[PDB]
Amino acid sequence: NVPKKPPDHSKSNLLYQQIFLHDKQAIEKEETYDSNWFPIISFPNELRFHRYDWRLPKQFDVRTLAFPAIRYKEYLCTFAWEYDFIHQLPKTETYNGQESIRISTSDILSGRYDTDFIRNYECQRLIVQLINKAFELRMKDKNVREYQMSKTFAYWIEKGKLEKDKFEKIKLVGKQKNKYWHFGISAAGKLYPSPVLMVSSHIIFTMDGINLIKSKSIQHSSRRKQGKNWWNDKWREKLLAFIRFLSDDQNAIYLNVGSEEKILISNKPLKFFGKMSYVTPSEVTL
Amino acid sequence: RGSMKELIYIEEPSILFAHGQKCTDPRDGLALFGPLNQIYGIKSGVVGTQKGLQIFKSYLDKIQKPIYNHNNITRPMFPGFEAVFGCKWESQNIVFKEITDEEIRRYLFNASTHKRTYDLVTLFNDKIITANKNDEERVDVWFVIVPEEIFHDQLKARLLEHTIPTQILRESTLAWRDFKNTFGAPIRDFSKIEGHLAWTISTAAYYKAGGKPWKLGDIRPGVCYLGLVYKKIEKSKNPQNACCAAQMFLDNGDGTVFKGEVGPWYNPEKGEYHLKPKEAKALLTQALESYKEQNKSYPKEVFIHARTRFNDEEWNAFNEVTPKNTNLVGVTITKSKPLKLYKTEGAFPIMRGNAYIVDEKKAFLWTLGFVPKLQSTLSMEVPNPIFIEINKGEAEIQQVLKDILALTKLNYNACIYADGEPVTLRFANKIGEILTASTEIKTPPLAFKYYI
RNA sequence: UGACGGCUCUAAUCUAUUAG
DNA sequence: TAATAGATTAGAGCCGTCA
Ligand SMILES: [Mg+2]
Repeated sequence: NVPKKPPDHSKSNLLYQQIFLHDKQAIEKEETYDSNWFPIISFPNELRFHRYDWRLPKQFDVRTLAFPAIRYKEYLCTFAWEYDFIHQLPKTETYNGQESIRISTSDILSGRYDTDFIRNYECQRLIVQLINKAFELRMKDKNVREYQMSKTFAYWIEKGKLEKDKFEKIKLVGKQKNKYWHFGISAAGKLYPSPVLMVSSHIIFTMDGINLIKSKSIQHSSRRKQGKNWWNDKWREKLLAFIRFLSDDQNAIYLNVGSEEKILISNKPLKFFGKMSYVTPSEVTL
Repeated sequence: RGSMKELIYIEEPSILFAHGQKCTDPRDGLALFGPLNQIYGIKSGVVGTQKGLQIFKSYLDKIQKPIYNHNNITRPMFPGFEAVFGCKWESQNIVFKEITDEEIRRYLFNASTHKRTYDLVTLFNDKIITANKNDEERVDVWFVIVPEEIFHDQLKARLLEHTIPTQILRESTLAWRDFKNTFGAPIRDFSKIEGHLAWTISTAAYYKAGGKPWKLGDIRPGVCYLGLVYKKIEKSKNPQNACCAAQMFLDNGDGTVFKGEVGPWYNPEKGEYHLKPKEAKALLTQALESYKEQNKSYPKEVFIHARTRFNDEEWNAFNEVTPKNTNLVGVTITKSKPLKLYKTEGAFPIMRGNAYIVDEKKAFLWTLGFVPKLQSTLSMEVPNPIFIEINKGEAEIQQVLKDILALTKLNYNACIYADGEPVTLRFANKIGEILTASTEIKTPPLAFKYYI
C-alpha cells in the first residue's frame, strides 16, 4: 500500500533478467554445424597446358570439348592427356607430348608457384574455371536436367525418375497445387580459404515435372511460395540427399577431367562445431 | 575433432536507455525504461487529400491505445506512444494542411511520369515551404501522405535544402483495411504485422521529432565509425556519373554526413567504385574535424566501413591526413558470399553472434541468425553471414566483429532487434539515394532526423 | 513511400585470354 | 572493337511478416 519508494530501475534489470529470461540465453552447451562447403579431398597431380597449333581451328568452340579445357594464349588448360581429344578434332595426332608444359597442382594451389607467363591468382582462377566447367560435363552423365539462372547453371532431377527421394524418404521432388516443385543445386568452387566446392539451393518449378515454365515471373513467385514454410532440417536434408544422389560412390564424387585422372569431391560437407549455443525445443504449429 | 573447426562467439552487445540503466532488446526494454532523450510533446503536419487526413487521424488515435501482436512472443506489445516514450501525441493538436482534390486531377491527368514526378513533387515541396516560412508555431516533423504510387530523392532533395524533417507515408500502410486486391485480401496484408507496424513508425516519428530512443551502452572512447558507400544514378544521361557517400555517428550524438563532392569519376559506362586521391583525402580531413569539434577531443581510431575493396593510393591519401596515432582500418562487408551453416541436431538455424575466423583479417559474421530472447530467427531462410575482411590497416580481428554487432543495433528507422548489416552502411545507402536527385544540391545538413 | 530479409532478373566494370 | 570465363559489383522488382 502507498507505493512510495525510489524507483531504482537497476532492480528492474534483475527482474527483467530472471522473469522473462528464465534459462533463455546463448551459453548453454556444445553444438555441431554442417556447412555448405564440400572439400576437395584429391586433386589431379598434374595441370598441363597443351600446344595445339594449326590442329584446332581458331573459330572452334572450346566449350564443345569432350573434356573441360580452356584456351589460354594459344594453350589449352586441362588435366586431360594430350591424346584425349582425338574424336572432337582429328589431326591432333601430330602433337608431341614433350611440347606441352606441365604444372604441378600442389604448388599451383598453395600459391608457391609463380612465373613470368602466368601468375598465381590467374592460375587459381583457371582451376576455378576448370572444376566449375567440369560440372556441366558431368551432369549430362548423371541423368539430371539443367536450368540457366541469371549467372549460375542450376541442375534438378526430372519428375518421377526416382522414388521422389534418394535415401530415407527425403522428398527431393514434389507438387504443390497444380504445379510441380523440384529441388536443385548449383555449382561453384574456389581455393583461397581451402580447396573446397560451393553449392547453393534453389527450387525449380515445372508445370507437370517435364515441360518447364518459361515465365521467370512464375518461377520466381513460386520459389518464394514453397520456401516460406521450409524448416532448417528441410534445407539440410534436401541438400545432403541431393549431393548424395549425385555421387556415384559412397566415398565421394568423381569429376572426370582426363581419360583416367579425375577430381574427387567429398560428399560429406566440411564440418563445424561451436563451443556454446542455444537450447530451445519449443514449437507448436504455424 | 582434429579436423573440426571452431566458431568463436561474440557476446551480445547492449544499449543503455533513460535513467542510465542498460538492456539488450531495444523495443522490449524501452517500454520499461524510456527514451534516452525525452521529448516534451510532438505536433506534426500533413499534406494531401481530405480522406488522407481522416485516414491519418484514424491511425494516430489508434496507435496511442495499446496494440498487441498475433505472435506476441516474436513481436512484443506496444502499450502506446504516450506510455512507452513518456511523451504526449494527440490528434487535434496536429497541424492540418490541405491539398485541393482538383490539383491532383490538375497534374495527374498527364499519364507521362517523367515530367509529372519532378513537377508533382514541386507542388508537395512548395506548399510545405510556404507553411513554415513565417508562422510563429513551428511544426516539428511533416508527415507526407501519398494517395497512390501512380519519388523519394525527388521530394527529399529539395526539402533537404530547408532543414525540415519529413516522413513519407503511403496510404496503404494506414488504410490496408479497405485497400483490397481482387480476392479481397489487403494489398500489404497487415494481419500479423499489426502491433509491430506501430513500433517502427513510432520510433521513426519520435526520432524525427528530435528524440533519441537509445544509444550504444558498450562503447569505448576515442573511436569513431565512418561508413562509405557507392551509388550510381541513371538520372544523368551522361554515362560518366557515379556518386559516393560518407557518414559519421560520433557514437554519442546525432550523426553527420558529408558528400565532399558529387565526384564525376571516369565511369566508363556507369561507375568504377573508387575514390580518386584528390577527393578521398579531402573528405577525410573534413571528416575528422567533425569528430574533433563534436567531442572536443583528438580522435584515436577510425573504422572506415564500405561494401567495396579500397585501392592502395586511396589509403595512402587516407593515411597521410590522420595525425599521430590515428590508424584507419578498412572493414569492407559483403553479403554475396554464402557459407550457409546448418544445425546438425534440431530445427533451428545457427544462432546469431557466432563467427568463423578464416585468418587474422577475414571472418564470417552472423549478424543475422537465431536470437534466444526473442525465441525466433530474424532471417526467414537459413541465415546468410556477411563476409567481413580488413582490407587495409592492422587491427585486432576479434575486436572488429565485437563492435559490428553493436553497430547493428543503432537503426532508428525501425525498431528491429538487429540489422543484417551495420547501420554505418545501411544509413549510407539512404544517404546517397536522396542526394542524387539534383547534382547542384549542396549545403547539406548533418542531422539524420531528415535525410531518410 | 513502417521496416526487414531472401529471393530471382537485369546491368555494368576489372583481370589474364585469343581475333581485330 | 565483341566472346569465353571468374571476381566483384550495383539496381530493380517480387515476394514472404518468422518455429
Ligand atoms: Mg524511414
